[PDB]
Amino acid sequence: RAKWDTANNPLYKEATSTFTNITYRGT
Amino acid sequence: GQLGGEEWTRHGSFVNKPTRGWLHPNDKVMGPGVSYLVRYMGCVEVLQSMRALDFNTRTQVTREAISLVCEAVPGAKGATRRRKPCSRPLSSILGRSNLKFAGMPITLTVSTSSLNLMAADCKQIIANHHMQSISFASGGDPDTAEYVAYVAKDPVNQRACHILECPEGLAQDVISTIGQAFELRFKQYLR
Repeated sequence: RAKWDTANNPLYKEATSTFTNITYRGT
Repeated sequence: GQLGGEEWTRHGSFVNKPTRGWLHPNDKVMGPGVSYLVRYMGCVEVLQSMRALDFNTRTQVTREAISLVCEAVPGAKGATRRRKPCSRPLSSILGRSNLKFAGMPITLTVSTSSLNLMAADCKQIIANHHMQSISFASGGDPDTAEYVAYVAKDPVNQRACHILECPEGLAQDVISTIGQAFELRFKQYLR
């Protein structure tokens, strides 16, 4: 399936930059 | 019987001087540690990691925390108050949003092998003074630049997203600082 997100509404939707470095996961 | 428990004394400063010819932030991050003004505003318990989460999902779960927190709990300068009362966090992908720790002044402290927050409430030092035990950090200059967040190994849960209010620039600052500080020993083999 291809939407964009898993689900979205006033509480919950993706909108920001969240990351760090190579500590927990090399992404 | 009672044989051993916990000794509550968190004290372990990293001291090593190859040189002190650093710049303002670098001097601290390599020595004592830089400090930014932040406000503990809500916490979301995430039982997942970037390893396990989807590219959008991990961004969504992080923003979720910052979102329902800022749009419900006190501290936020901009809220319309919209909380899904009895429902899932975002897709029950992670643990759950716990809007309990909101309204506590803290200090983002960046260190070579530490990333702990000093409670400006005069309580104590929270988070973990261990770089290898973090996960996410939402910041920079996005839509959410007004509210910052960091996800690390939590003292209570396995991992938690902690949202910081009143960044004043800490968003891009701490992100760049922590990133480039650790980057001093960042290998190209990964990430």
